[PDB]
Amino acid sequence: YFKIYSKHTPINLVRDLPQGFSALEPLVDLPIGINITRFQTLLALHRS
Amino acid sequence: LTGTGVLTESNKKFLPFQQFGRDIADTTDAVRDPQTLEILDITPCSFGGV
Ligand SMILES: *[C@@H]1O[C@H](CO)[C@@H](O)[C@H](O)[C@H]1NC(C)=O
Repeated sequence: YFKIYSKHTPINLVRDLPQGFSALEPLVDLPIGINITRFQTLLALHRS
Repeated sequence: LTGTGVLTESNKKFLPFQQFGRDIADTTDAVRDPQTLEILDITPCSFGGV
């Protein structure tokens, strides 16, 4: 199972992680049953 | 989940992912029934010494 937990927190701070407490509610459980050792993030490019 | 008790309306704000509630003794304290998705409170039936 791939368990994903999430929480949206409206902030107004500039640079660092805001200091506080906020529990993360689960979104979905994914019956992948696969091997995972690495991960990579997906971004978007801006073209003018 | 098998058990015995009185099923009443509950005012406990279950979050959407939450299914059932548990007490200290690990017995079920509340339940979300299928086909209605509404939150039911479970209270044990009356008992005591005679
Ligand atoms: C059947 O159960 C689903 C939950 O799995 C619920 O969303 C749906 O409303 C139920 N349908 C009826 C007719 O009770």
